Amino acid sequence: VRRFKRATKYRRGSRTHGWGRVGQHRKSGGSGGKGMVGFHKHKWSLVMKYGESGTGWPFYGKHGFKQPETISVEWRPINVGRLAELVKELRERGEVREEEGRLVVDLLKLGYNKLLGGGHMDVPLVVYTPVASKAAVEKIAKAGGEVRIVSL
Amino acid sequence: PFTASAQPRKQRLSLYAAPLHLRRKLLNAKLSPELQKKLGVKRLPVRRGDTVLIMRGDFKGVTGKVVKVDLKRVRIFVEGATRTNSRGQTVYYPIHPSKVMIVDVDLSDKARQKLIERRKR
Amino acid sequence: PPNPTGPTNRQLRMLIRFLRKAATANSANIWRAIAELVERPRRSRVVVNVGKLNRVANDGDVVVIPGKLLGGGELKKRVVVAAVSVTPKAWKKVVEAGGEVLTIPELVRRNPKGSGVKIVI
Amino acid sequence: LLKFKLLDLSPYIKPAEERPPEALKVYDVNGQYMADIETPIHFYEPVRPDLIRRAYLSALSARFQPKGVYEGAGKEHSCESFGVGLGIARIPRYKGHLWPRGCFAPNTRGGRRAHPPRPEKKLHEEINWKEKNLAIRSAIAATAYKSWVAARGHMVEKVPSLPLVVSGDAEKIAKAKEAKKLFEVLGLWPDVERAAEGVKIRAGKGKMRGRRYKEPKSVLVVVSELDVPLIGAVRNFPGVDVVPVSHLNMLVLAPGGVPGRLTLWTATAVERLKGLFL
Amino acid sequence: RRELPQPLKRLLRLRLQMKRRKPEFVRIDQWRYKRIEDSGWRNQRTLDNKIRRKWKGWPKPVEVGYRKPAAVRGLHPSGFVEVLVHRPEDLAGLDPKVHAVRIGRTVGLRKRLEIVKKARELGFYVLNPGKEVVELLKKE
Amino acid sequence: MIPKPVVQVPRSIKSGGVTKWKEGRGFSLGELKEVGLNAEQARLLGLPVDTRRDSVWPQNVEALRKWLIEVLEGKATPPEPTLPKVVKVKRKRGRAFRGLTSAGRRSRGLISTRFRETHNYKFKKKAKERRLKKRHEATKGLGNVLRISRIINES
RNA sequence: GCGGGGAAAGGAAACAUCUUAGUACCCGCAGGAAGGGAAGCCAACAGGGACCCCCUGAGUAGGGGCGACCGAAAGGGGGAUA
RNA sequence: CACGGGCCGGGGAGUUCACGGCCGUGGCGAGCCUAAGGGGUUCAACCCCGGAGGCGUAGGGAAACCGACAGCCCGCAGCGGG
RNA sequence: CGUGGGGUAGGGGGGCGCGGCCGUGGGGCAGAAGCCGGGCCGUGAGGUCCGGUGGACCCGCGGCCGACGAAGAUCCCGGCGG
Ligand SMILES: [Mg+2]
Ligand SMILES: [Mg+2]
Ligand SMILES: [Mg+2]
Ligand SMILES: [Mg+2]
Ligand SMILES: [Mg+2]
Ligand SMILES: [Mg+2]
Ligand SMILES: [Mg+2]
Ligand SMILES: [Mg+2]
Ligand SMILES: [Mg+2]
Ligand SMILES: [Mg+2]
Ligand SMILES: [Mg+2]
Ligand SMILES: [Mg+2]
Ligand SMILES: [Mg+2]
Ligand SMILES: [Mg+2]
Ligand SMILES: [Mg+2]
Ligand SMILES: [Mg+2]
Ligand SMILES: [Mg+2]
Ligand SMILES: [Mg+2]
Ligand SMILES: [Mg+2]
Ligand SMILES: [Mg+2]
Ligand SMILES: [Mg+2]
Ligand SMILES: [Mg+2]
Ligand SMILES: [Mg+2]
Ligand SMILES: [Mg+2]
Ligand SMILES: [Mg+2]
Repeated sequence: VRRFKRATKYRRGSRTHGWGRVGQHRKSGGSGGKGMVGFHKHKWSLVMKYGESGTGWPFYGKHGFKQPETISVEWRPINVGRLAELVKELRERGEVREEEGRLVVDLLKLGYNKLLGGGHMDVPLVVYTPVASKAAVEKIAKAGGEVRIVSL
Repeated sequence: PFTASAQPRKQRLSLYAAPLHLRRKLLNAKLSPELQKKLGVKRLPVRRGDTVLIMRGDFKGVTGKVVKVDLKRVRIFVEGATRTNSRGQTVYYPIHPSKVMIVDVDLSDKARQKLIERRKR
Repeated sequence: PPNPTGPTNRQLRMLIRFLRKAATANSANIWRAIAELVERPRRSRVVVNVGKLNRVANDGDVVVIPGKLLGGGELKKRVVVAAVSVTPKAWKKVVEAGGEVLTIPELVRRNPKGSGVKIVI
Repeated sequence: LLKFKLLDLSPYIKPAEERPPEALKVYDVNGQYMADIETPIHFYEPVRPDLIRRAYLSALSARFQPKGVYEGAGKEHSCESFGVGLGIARIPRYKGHLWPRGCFAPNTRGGRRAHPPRPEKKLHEEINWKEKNLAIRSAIAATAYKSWVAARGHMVEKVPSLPLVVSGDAEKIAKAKEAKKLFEVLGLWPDVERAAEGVKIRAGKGKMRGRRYKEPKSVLVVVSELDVPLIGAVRNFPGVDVVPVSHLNMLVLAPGGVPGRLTLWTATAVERLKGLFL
Repeated sequence: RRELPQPLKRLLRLRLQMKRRKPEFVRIDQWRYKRIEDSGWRNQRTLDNKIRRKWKGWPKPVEVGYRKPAAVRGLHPSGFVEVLVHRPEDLAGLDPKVHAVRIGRTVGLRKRLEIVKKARELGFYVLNPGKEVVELLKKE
Repeated sequence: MIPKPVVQVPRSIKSGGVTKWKEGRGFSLGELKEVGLNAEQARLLGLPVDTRRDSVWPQNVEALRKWLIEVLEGKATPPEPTLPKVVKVKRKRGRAFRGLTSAGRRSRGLISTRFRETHNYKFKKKAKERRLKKRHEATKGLGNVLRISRIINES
């Protein structure tokens, strides 16, 4: 950790304190208003640089609707390539119970609700997941494993 | 009863503003080794009629009787530790009780003896 | 902004000093290049996971990492890696893949010219 | 396993003073060599003064209290600016019989302090737990070297070796007079004697606020567990700190933020050190 | 006094010339106003500052071009390297051929006697024995 | 050691089937009848009883049975009973004037909604946050500063 | 602390809806705390289990010249537990 | 011939919090940190516990819903050959 | 090594001083702080020493923190002038 001297130490003797002589340090008129204002009149050039042309969408307007969070599912997917690491980590801790001659992984007990298809699976394994993607189920199948879909 | 706070301002506040029954404990002086063996107590607050030995200052080495005690100032007057003002009268030097050693005790007061038993015990 | 000061750690300062001497002593540009990369600002210091070593390096390669080696992905190859520092997961994954983890000063002592060493950032 | 810890920089950099010994010497209460014990892993940590300084400043900063002024100080007078045209400056002035007298502004007598200390100010410098424990191991390892302890100021000419470890029988010493012998027999008394004569009435306003005396640091005594009798026997020595090994912290291991403290470890505390701060 | 090498004898002679001709660095109108007469140099950042602009006939500004030679920079006029001393134990590690002793200003007379006797017997040039110490040792 | 009841956290639709456990309010009546006690006897022994709960968990039953054996074999000291041990009811002055009668409660909204959703609660709660400069009230306009900053940086 | 009456300045770079703010202030009424408190509840077919206060959920849902700005609740972790 | 100061002494102005961007360093690292709170302490320090939660690890779409690389080429440094 | 050496607003880099704190080393009734004059050092902020006065505190170095630096605001308070 490194420490630095404040700018106020440098500014003693400088009259204007870094604010200039012509355009000095004034009140909120020196900002263009108080708060996040002016974005449609004199800070419209800032909206035209970041937001969409014409509408200035993210600064102003509506778009679509939000599906309510109290009736929708919060998704915690895990890729099979990441899932390969987790079973190896659990295999060394003796947590995974070998039951069908393959290793059995319960995604919900781990804290995940969905299976995705990123990475590689290299061992035969049984995964219980309420949702599994198309490529995820294929890659688990190619390693000799199977996906079993459990309904909530 | 004298602050237990470690802050100097609270220590000094209790000493200056201490009531009369608490300032008596500031009159304590060391007894002589003979009187310690004669009484078994290491201290007694100085009383009028006690003989003391001055132990510091200009009158160090003088022994005399205590002619006056002041609770408000916490000073004692001893014969020999005197001087004469410009008009010629003889006046007493105020000695702090912690700068004297009680070489003789005034024990004619019956209340003083009960305090003697309390500290030897 | 506050301009780049360089590392405050003395262990990193000595290793940076060490590499520049080894470049001068052996006429090996690899050590000077490693020293420049090690001395970069803390917010842009090189970090590599062991999974990236699957791609950029093959078996028998001697790899020097001018920063931290992190444990990410799975290493299926045998490689000799030298790093500024190694996490416990990276060391375990390198060892169990058949590789071996070296300090940077150890690699210079073993290979003073750094011939055939592959820098991975 | 410690190859990245104690980095070997030869041959292009000359090596420094050697690491702590593989075995730690143990002395009886009578000051004679008795046995040898293995050095814990904490003593192989490289001494990192910047990390030690950061971890010390965090521990010290958490003890400060919030200071402030009265929220209404300089602001409760009935005052108002009387405009221009009176030939006087247009700062606020008293409204009543003290009319021309200025008021409320920072540049007026009796006015408000412009930017006073605020009680909600954050004085504590937070440190991560793993970082703070790494510094404690680092400061522990600094006590193993005679160079650091001599650099911090301690007198170690009579110290038989570092880290100084004594037998666990020292925990039964219950008197200050008995403990003073063990310091003298172990070559520790000269540094305790240094702190005694080094006490000074400090300059400035600290005398007014309860900080009249400045007392150096002499010896940190590490006992195995809380409430051993050795704690009450050594705690009166000038500069001497006595803590159980489970209560170790940066305020006793690096006073002033600088590493290297003259430490007397008991043998049992060294055994208990193997499962702490790691 | 102190025997310098020949390269360090010319610089000390040259540094004396630079000290002789060095301007005193004062703000504008420092001679006029009693409120700023005893102040140090100030490089005032103002609109009409004619000292920063180096107008001929005005006072001169502070610049690094006035710096004296680096080898003899900071030496006592006798050439020795001054070392503040606050007790006789402070005399350890001092070379009498290189270092001149300057006793600390608040060192008491009782200690200054004990410092000066030890310093004189070691061959050190003591700059400031004091009037009181000089009279006592003169009387002995 | 008194055992603590273990109940299920209510599994939400948002959770997606991930579940966890928690310390419940108290042992259910169904769990107590499998060990031979009712609510009065259980509270007398010192157990926390929740008569509202209907579910029964075997882990709750086993902890009750192991602890009950130690108590009835004199190997454990039960805590004080889980019943009211003090009755302090203060005299009420000006109930009508402080809006504590039925009409005042209806006007305040306590009949029709909860205390947390009443309007007088909302006034007091937002005032305490602003007075202390608490979580979201430490910055005014925090949502709009966040929204515009997200656009500018995530453009 | 509880109930009622109740602004404006300022902000929005003007200003009226709005905000400021159920605030300042006023009227009334208690206690050492007050108020709240014991399912015509929350949930989602799996379960919690009176109340208050703290951390969080969260500046999320939503309100709004959909501008400025405003803004929960359930749930989880605690204090305490009747 | 623009305005301010008779003189001297003392006083007199970029602060703090919250949030966001960025930098310089430090710790850990596919993970990082605990908040409230709890135990102990030589007692606001300190040691230990507390992972709730937040950020990261996966994106696209209003939403329902779906959900991802080592193949090739140019080529700085570096390395090997002349 | 440089056909290097002006510079307002502004950006960047280092240092001096003031009050306190964590360390370390010291001085002081054989005279601390402060005040008046003077020598020396430093481009400079400043440091240090000498003589007088004074009568109990203070300083060097490393680190950290601020109610931290005035010539001016028809500045504020006091004192005192032509
Ligand atoms: Mg501007
Ligand atoms: Mg203009
Ligand atoms: Mg201006
Ligand atoms: Mg427009
Ligand atoms: Mg629409
Ligand atoms: Mg005041
Ligand atoms: Mg800070
Ligand atoms: Mg002072
Ligand atoms: Mg001009
Ligand atoms: Mg003097
Ligand atoms: Mg808000
Ligand atoms: Mg306002
Ligand atoms: Mg407006
Ligand atoms: Mg208007
Ligand atoms: Mg009444
Ligand atoms: Mg109550
Ligand atoms: Mg009540
Ligand atoms: Mg509102
Ligand atoms: Mg004008
Ligand atoms: Mg005028
Ligand atoms: Mg220039
Ligand atoms: Mg200092
Ligand atoms: Mg000015
Ligand atoms: Mg005046
Ligand atoms: Mg007159």
